[PDB]
Amino acid sequence: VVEQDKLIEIRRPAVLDNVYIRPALGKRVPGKVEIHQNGIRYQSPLSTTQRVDVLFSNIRHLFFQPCQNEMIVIIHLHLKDPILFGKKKTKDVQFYREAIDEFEAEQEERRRKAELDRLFKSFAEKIAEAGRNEGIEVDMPIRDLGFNGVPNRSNVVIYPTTECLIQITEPPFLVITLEDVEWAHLERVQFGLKNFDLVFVFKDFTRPVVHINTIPVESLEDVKEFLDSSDIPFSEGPLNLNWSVIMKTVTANPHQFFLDGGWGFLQN
Ligand SMILES: [Ca+2]
Repeated sequence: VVEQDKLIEIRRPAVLDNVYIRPALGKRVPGKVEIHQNGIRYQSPLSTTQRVDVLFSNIRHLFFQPCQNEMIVIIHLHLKDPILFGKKKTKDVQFYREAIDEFEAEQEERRRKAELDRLFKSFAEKIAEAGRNEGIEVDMPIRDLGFNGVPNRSNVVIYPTTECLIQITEPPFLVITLEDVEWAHLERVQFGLKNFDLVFVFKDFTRPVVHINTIPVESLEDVKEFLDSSDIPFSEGPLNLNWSVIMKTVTANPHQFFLDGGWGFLQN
């Protein structure tokens, strides 16, 4: 673990109350995030041992995700370097809250959503403002550019952001920083396809590739437009390739790999 400076305490700190943390520490408990001098602190009055400090200097990305009718509002921190987290470690920490006469009932559901969205949005801007000489901006998922896919087991929506491609609605969290990407390869694209798979190769060849599987064919051209828009070069093929073999070969002699034309072998 990379060493982190002590949090410097701040008058009363800006606060977001009644908030849960993911990944979860003991039992899941409601908590409280406070903005301080050089970072933020999470803690709960119901688990009085717990404390999670994150410095502005260790925040690579800050995301605000309003209720996209998954009945959850999220503020997400993608960290530069992982930090100790109970007896484990994490590179992502997020704070969330879930939603908990028909005319007036819907009035109230609407009010509750707007309330949570306002509280979380406001706090997110306060974090960016307080950590602004570290250059922090609030980034947000782009709803109309989202597409379905399976990066783990369950079908989830993956959203492009200004700098990233994320899935933070449910664990395991995915935050791909686009500038880290070397190449993308589209698998099982063939006449009559129902869905296809997307593979990300990173500029660091020791980093494992990321599979986003089972993307509906309705989203095939949209993903390509996304890749082009992100200046990520790509290829496509009918087969699922063995990336263990490929990345093993590449990491052994990357200089010869690029003298041989690099990822062009994926392009016929
Ligand atoms: Ca409703």
